[PDB]
Amino acid sequence: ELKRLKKEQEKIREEIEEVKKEIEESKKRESQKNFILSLQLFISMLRLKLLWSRALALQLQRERLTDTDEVDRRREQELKRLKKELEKLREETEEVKKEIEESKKRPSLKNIILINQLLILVIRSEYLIIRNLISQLQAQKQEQKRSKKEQEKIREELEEVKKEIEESKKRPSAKNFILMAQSLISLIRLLALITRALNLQLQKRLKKEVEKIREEQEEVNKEIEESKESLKNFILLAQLISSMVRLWELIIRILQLQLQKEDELREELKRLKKETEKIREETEEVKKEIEESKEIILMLQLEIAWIRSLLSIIRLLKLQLEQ
Amino acid sequence: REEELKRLKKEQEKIREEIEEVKKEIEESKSESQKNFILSLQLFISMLRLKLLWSRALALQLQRERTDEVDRRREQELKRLKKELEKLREETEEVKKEIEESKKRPESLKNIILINQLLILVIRSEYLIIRNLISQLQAQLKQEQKRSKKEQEKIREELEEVKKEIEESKSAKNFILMAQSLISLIRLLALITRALNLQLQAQELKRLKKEVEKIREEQEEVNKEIEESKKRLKNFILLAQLISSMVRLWELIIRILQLQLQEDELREELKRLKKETEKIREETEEVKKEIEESKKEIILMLQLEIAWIRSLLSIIRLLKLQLE
Repeated sequence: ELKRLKKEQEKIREEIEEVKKEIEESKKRESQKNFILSLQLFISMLRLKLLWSRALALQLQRERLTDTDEVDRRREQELKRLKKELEKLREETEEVKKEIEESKKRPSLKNIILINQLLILVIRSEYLIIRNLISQLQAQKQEQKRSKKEQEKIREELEEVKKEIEESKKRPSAKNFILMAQSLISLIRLLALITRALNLQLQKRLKKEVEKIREEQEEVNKEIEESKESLKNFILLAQLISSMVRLWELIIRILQLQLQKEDELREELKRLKKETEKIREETEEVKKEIEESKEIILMLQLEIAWIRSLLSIIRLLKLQLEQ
Repeated sequence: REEELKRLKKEQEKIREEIEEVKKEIEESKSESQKNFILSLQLFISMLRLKLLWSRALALQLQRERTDEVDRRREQELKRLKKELEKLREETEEVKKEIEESKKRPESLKNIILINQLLILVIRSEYLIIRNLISQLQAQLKQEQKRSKKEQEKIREELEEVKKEIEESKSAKNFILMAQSLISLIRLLALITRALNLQLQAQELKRLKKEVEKIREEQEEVNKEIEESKKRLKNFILLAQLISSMVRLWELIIRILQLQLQEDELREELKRLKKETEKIREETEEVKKEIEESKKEIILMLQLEIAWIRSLLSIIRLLKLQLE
C-alpha cells in the first residue's frame, strides 16, 4: 500500500521546486520582499511535511515486519537520506531567517514580519520533532540534551514575539493576522508539548495543557468561521493552520495509547479513527474552498500541495491505527 | 571551421574501431554469467556507437548554422546516420531477447540482468532523441513526433515494470546506486523528447523545469552516496560515475533546449551552461584518470569505459561550440 503514497512525495515535490524556482527569478526583480519571504517558509514547511511523511512510513514498516533487521537495513540508509533533507531546510531556513532580521531595521506591513517569525518559530520546532524521531530509529543519550536547551530557545523567542502582538491586538481587517498569529502561537505552544512527548518516548500533565490549547484554538476557529476579497484568501491560510493544530493534537493523542500498550485502548482507537477522518474531511472541504479562488498566484499553489501533503500523512496515519 | 570539426570528426573514427574490435572480440568470446556479462559489453558497445552518432549528428547541426555544399552535405550524412541508427536498434532487440531467455533461468546475476534491462530502455529512449534531431535536420513529419511520443510511453511502462522488480528485491548497495542512476537518466531522456516535441509545436515547458529539478536533487542523493562508497569492485564504482555524468550531461542538454526555446536574462542562463559545460569536461577526465590508473571482461570493460570518456568529451566540445 505505502508505495502508493511514495509517489505523491515526488508529485508534491514538483510544484515545490518550480514555485521555489519562480521565487528567485522575481527575487531578482519592502512588501514584495516579505511576500516572497513568506512563501519560502511555506516551502520549507512543505518539505518538512514530506520528511515527516517519510518518517511515518518508516515506523509503519518498522512494525509490519521486525523479525530480523532487513527492514532495519532499508531503514538506516533512508534514515541518513531524510536526516540530510532536514539540514537542507536548516540552511534554507537560515537564508529567510536573516532576511527577516535586516527587514526589521527598516522604516499592515509591520505585522507581516511577526507572522514570519512565528512561521520560523514553527519550523524550528517541527524540526526537533523530526530530529528526535529520526534518531529514535538508530537505537533499534546523544540526542536528548539538544532539544532541552533548544526548547528554551524557541520559548524565549515565542515569549518576546507574543508580547509584541497583544501590544497591537489591543490597538485599532488585518485583525485576521491576529487569528493566524494566534493560531500559530497555539501551534507552537501545542508543538512544544509534543517534544515533551517525543523525549518521553526516550527518557500526563500535557493532556491538560493540551485541553488548554484545544478550547483556545476552538475560539479562533469559531471566529474563523464567523469571518468567512483580498484578505479572504488569507482566512483560508488561517484555516490551513487550524487543521495543522487539530492534526497535531491528534498526533499526541496517539502518543499516549501506545504507552498504555488491553481493550479500552480500542475505544480511544475508534475515537482517533473518527477524528482522523474529521480533519481529513475538513481538510478536503478546504481543498474545494482553495480551488475556487480563480503573488497571490503562487500562494494558492503551495496550499494545494500543503493539502495533498497533509492528506498523504492522514492517509498514512489511519494505517498507524491498524497497528 | 572544418579544421575544428575535422579533428573532432576524426576522433569519432579513432573510437569506432576500438568499439568494433571489442565487438569482433565479443562474439569471438561468445556459463550463463559469462554470456550475460558479454551482453552488457554489447549494450555498452551500442551505447558508445550511439554517442558517436549523437556527436556526428551534432557537428552537422553546427556547420548548418556555419555555401551550397552545407546543404548537399546534408542528405549525405543524414542517410549515413539513419542507416547506423537502425542497425543499432536491430542488435538491441536480439540482446533484449537473449536476456528475456536468461531471466527464465534462475543467480546473483539477476542484479546484472536487471541493469541490462535498464540499459536497453536507456538505449531505447536515446534512439527517439537522435531521430528527433536528424529528422529535424532533414525537415530543413507530424507522425515522426508521434512515434517518438508513442515509443516513449512504451519505454515508460517498461521502466516502471523493471522498476518494480528492483524494489521487489531490495556491494548490492552499489547495484542500486547504479540502477537508480539509470532510472533517473531514463526519466531524463523522456523529458528531452517531450521537450523536443514541444519545439515543433511552437508554455508547457514549466512542467519540464519541475521534473528536471526533481531529477537534479535525487541524482545528487545517489551522487553523494557514491562518494562515500569509495572511502570504505572499484570498477563497478567508476562505471557508476560514468552514469552520473551522463545525467549531468543530459541535464545540460535539456538546459540547452529550454534556452534554445525563447537579452541579459538570455546571457544570464546562457553563460551558466558554458560554465556548466566547463565543469562536466573536467569531471569526465577525472573518471578518465582512475580508469587509466587502475591497471577477462575487465580490460574489455576498461577500454570501453575509456572510449566512452573520450567520446563524451567530444560531445562536450561541440556543445560548448554550439553555445555560441
